[PDB]
Amino acid sequence: GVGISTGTFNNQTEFKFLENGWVEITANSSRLVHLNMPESENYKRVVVNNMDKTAVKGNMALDDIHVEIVTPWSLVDANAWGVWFNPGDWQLIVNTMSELHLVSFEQEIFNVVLKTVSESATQPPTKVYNNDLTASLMVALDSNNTMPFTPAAMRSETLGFYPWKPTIPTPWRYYFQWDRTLIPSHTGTSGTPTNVYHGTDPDDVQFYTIENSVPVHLLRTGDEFATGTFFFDCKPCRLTHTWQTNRALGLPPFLNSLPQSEGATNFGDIGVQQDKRRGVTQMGNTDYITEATIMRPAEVGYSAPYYSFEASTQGPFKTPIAAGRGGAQTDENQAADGDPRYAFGRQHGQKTTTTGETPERFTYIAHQDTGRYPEGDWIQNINFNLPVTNDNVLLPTDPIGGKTGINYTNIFNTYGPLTALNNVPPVYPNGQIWDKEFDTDLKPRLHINAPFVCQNNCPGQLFVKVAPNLTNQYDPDASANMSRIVTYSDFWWKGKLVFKAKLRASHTWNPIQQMSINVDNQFNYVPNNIGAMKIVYEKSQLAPRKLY
Amino acid sequence: GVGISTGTFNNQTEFKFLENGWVEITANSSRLVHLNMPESENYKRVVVNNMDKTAVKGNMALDDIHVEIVTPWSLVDANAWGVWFNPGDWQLIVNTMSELHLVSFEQEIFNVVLKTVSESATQPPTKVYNNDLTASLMVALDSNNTMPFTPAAMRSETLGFYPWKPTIPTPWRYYFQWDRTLIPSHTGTSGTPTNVYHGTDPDDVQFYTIENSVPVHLLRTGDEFATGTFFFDCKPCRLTHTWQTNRALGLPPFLNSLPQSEGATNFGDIGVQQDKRRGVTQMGNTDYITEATIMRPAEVGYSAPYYSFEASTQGPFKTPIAAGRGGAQTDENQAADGDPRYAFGRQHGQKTTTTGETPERFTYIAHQDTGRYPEGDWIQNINFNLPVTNDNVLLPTDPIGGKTGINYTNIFNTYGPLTALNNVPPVYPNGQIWDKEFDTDLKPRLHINAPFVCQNNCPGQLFVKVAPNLTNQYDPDASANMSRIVTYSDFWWKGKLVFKAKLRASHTWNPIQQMSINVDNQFNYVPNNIGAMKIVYEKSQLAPRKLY
Amino acid sequence: IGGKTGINYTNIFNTYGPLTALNNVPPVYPNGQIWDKEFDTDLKPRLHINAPFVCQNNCPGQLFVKVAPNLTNQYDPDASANMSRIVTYSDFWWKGKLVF
Amino acid sequence: VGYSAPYYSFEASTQGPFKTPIAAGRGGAQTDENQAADGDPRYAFGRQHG
Amino acid sequence: PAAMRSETLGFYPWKPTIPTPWRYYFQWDRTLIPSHTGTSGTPTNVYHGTDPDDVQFYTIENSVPVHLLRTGDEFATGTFFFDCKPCRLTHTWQTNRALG
Amino acid sequence: MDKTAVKGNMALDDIHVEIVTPWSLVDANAWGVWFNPGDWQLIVNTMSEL
Amino acid sequence: LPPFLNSLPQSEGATNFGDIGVQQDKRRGVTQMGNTDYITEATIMRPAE
Ligand SMILES: [Ca+2]
Ligand SMILES: [Ca+2]
Ligand SMILES: [Ca+2]
Ligand SMILES: [Ca+2]
Ligand SMILES: [Ca+2]
Repeated sequence: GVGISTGTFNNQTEFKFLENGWVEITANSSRLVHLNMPESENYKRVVVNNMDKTAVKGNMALDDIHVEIVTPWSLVDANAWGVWFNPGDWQLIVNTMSELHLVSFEQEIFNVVLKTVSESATQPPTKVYNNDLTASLMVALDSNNTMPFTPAAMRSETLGFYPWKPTIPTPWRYYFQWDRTLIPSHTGTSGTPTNVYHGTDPDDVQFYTIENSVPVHLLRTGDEFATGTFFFDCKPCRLTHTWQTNRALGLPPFLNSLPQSEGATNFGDIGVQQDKRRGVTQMGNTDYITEATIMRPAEVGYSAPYYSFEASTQGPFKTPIAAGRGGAQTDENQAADGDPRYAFGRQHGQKTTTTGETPERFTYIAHQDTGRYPEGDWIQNINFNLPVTNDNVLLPTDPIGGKTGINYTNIFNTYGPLTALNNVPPVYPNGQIWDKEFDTDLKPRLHINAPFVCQNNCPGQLFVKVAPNLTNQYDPDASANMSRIVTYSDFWWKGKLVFKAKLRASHTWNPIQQMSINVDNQFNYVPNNIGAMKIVYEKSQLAPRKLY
Repeated sequence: GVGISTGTFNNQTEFKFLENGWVEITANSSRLVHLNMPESENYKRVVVNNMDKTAVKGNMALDDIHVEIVTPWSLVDANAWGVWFNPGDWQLIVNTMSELHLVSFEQEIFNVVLKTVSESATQPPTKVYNNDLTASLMVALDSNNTMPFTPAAMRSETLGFYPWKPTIPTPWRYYFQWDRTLIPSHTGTSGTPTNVYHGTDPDDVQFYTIENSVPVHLLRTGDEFATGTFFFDCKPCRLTHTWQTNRALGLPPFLNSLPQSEGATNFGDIGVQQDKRRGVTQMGNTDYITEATIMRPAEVGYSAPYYSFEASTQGPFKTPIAAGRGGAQTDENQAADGDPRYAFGRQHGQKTTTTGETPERFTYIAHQDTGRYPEGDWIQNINFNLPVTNDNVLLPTDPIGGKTGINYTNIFNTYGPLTALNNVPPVYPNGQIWDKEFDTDLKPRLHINAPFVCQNNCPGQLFVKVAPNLTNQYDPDASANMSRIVTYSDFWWKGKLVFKAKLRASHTWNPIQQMSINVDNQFNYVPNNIGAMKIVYEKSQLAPRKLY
Repeated sequence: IGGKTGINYTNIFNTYGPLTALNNVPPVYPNGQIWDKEFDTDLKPRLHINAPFVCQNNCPGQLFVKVAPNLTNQYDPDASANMSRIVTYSDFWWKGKLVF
Repeated sequence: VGYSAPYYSFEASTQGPFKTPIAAGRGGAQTDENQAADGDPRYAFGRQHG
Repeated sequence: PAAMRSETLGFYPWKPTIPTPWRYYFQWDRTLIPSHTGTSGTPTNVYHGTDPDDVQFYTIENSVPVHLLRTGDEFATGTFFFDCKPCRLTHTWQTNRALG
Repeated sequence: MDKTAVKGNMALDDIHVEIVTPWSLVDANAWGVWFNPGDWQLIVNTMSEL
Repeated sequence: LPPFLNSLPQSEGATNFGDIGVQQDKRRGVTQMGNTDYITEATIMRPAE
């Protein structure tokens, strides 16, 4: 079966308009994947330890020590928006749809090829490449998710984003249990804190092998491998944002006095003394009904401690947060808090011809308003008694623990039974699409890395590896290290991801926000005179939705 | 039937998604119409003559003399985009659809009311208003289009554009035949040109009466009038523009030399001597194949004489043109040529609280590129022979007729059997929707005022009038002028216009142009502190389409 | 005209009108094109100057060909370089059938 | 039968000048070749096409 | 269409041929004011760039399904049936002067 | 522009922009690809329309 | 997915560690600290907590 193709290249997105404003989006994606034989045909338990860094007082957050099992397999990950949609498809979906549903997923591997490299080491000297017609490509599909879930989008290692650029898979590796202790300190700390890696707890040791837990297929040139169709189990993802705050929920106060002339300084007037008003409040001990005092249904968003690192049995880790935000976009300098930052390279959006090893990055700033402005928070004594007196207020300016740069807001947490919150928004093109749910008895209410989380069923990971091409001399009983003919493989990948979307409706008199090409961004969507390209990030929930 | 309503108020737009990316758009529009009794219950033949103006040499274009028949009826016109869609509906249609089809139209008149005004002329003195329960509102629907077609959008006189603002109909009047002669002149002209109104040609006289040619209904409070549904006869209207010029049609030249470094001055190079190239040309006498010389299929757009006034039996009139345009938008100062200019008032888009009698206006600048840049035109002798010599070129700089401000381009016309052209684009909210076809044997290939032209069938005009409320003293045999109780009427109007649209597809890698609200235009879509409003114009064909 | 010694009114002249009778373009052997695609404008040309046949609605689709990338053992998607690939070329036979 | 159009007329739009197209050319007693010009197509080709 | 630049398949059944590199036009604004030999100063000759509202970047991968053919493979287009008027192979010689 | 910079050379304008793709086109839309001189003579001499 | 080690040990040994081999502020991945370029094992983004 050498001279016969086993598949088709398809990278088209189809919209199929059903009934009742629901369309079916079929995203096809094909790619040529390049794969070299493993640097080692063995599994390894490698420890990483950068104590030299953290040894410097004040650097706890630069902790990198961990342990991982390095396997001789590669992972073919296509779980990122950029792998399926191009800028033009995203604009259509994001501008005209109101919500998204993830439906199916299926892959395929065809037109496999295995070449060999011979050192034509003559003068120059040289190199020769030849087909190894009887060689094999090993393929394993972990349908039962026996293996550790390792989504590549987290480290910018998924398949590439351009239909016409060959891509590659990533070396697979997973974490191995270890104990580590790191006591925090600051520049003025004395003596040496405590920074040790304790080793492994035998009761938490799990060494996984693909050979032992997954059936492997050997594909020769004439072979093809096709995953069946996987049908997802999820909630819909919204493509519209909310802008309401507790301050904009409900019936506003009745203005007994309205302006009578156009004018920036012509305001309306409630026209009633603040302690002589009517309405409901939750401050049982005052007569002041204010817009900051009046009672609202519940609470949109919450407060959490910031740049808080917690520690458990294997080192410090940052305390997660859902969303960030602020008022008049002090943007960028605005950033920080809980706005995701993505760093990527030449294959996932960075300008293709860019030299150097510095990645490209961006901080995604969502349209939703469900965050907090710490500088505006404050706490005061129940007696109320305005104007508040210094000993009766704790402002986000007063120090804590004596530290000049720490407030109570840094320690603060206002999550409770009244917290209303939104799931995470899609991030094009670098964001991950779906995630696997934690196998704990009590699960997170949402995942900070993907808008879709398969509870029960999640697609299995696909592993690939070039089978060993040994030379006439091979001795299993020797330390050496098997020597094998330099072999590599190229195969085509093809996936199909199906969504179900709901067409949007116009509910207000005014137009709304839409994604569009303009004089300014115009050149982020076309190649240059050298064929250089780049894929700029874009927002998903542009279009307000009322919350209450 | 006095205390019982005869209709419902509905001003909602519905999109009903059928099969195969085709949606059905139902636009409902309701309004409260106010109507006074006619200033005269008689038809009048009035002549307008402003010779004082045109008597001033050089003012021919300010000619206003005409003759019209002034009728005692009013017209209820709803043929303008603003009567059916609000900014939010337009953005949805314009951003997500690719073409429009006009399907039905139907109207209705309900909840009629007729009041009377009594001069409570006591001290202040005063006024009293009372219901005249037995009074009638006369309604006539000209289904067979017997009457002259007089679309109100041409003079900004259609129903209003805000669902919550009472509107009014316009006094109906039509043109009457007359002969007029006006000889052109300029500031330095001597003697007096010739500016006379000759009167009427008896063989062209047509005096129309609604009473004699249309059946009239008399509606009392308890009555309602409902037009059946009219189904249009038309072609589809496109919501995408073309950008290609003759210069961008076909296979571009093969570049034998491509850039090798990113850089504004790094150009490609055909790399072949101009008179040593291959391809086809229509200049049978040269060997130069240039991008301006190479042969193209036909010709996109044409040239016509500009600010050309022609004259026939009733005075001068401007020579019409389809579209205008230019390169790097020298915009506005760009304008002129054939870009429509709309002047309107408080009821159709002008800021509602604006004082004074000066209207609001705009020049619609289309996205399509099918116009000409006269400054770049030139004509040269067949011998060719470059560089062209002065006596062998006529530049749009060389004078004509000796006039320092006139070129050949002003006289120029290049319309022919190879002219490719586009129909006119929709103009929101002031543009007219449909038009009636000329009853000539050879019709225009398009109308410059509306994207839809019903050839065979066009909806009939609806006329309204308050029936005469006479006093105890009425004498038909006397010159006087009938005296009648001051009566007026208020009734609700309700229309339903149905379209059929085709959802758009994304055909390119790059995103495209979309209408959107931004920091700059944000306040054109919301009322102010006094309730002032305005309706800003918007473009319809934003989204390129390839022509060839 | 315009004072120019080498320009007439005929150079500016246009007599196209409602009475113009005209013929379509003639076939040119062997260099002439056979058919052409119609312009997607609302008002089309009465004829095309480059081909005697113009498919209004339906026109054959274009056929594109390309030699798929034959990479060497060294390929790095994340690098500026420019992929290096084994020098490959192709020869295939084409066969068409046009019926009149 | 036939019509008159401006000759060696170049018009301009948003992307540069282009020659005004014409349907057919011609003349009486074939002053042929020197006759040419007007609207008679000229074809330039190579070794593979003639 | 390649015939416009003399780039179609060859004309001899017994001579190997080749296809032409595909390329298409992209939108751009350019201004060139005409002049003649005696013109003074410098006319105006500038390339303004691209209008974002007319930008269309086409990729075959994204809009057309691609087939991969190995030696043992073949590709066959179905039959396309044209939509056109007939083409005449006879000329007219009459002028207004020879009508009637 | 070096060319058109020379007053009187407007018609030698070549400036344009094009997207260069990595694909090739197989075009057979020309009379010579289908008929040889002998076939053309037969069609042209004995037929009246095509 | 743990970080990709650009440098692996070559001898058995308690002090023979692997090495990410990339400057901390020149790495790729996702973080929730919108205002820094440091992608660390204590900084990198995890699904939840
Ligand atoms: Ca233990
Ligand atoms: Ca906001
Ligand atoms: Ca007469
Ligand atoms: Ca343009
Ligand atoms: Ca523009």
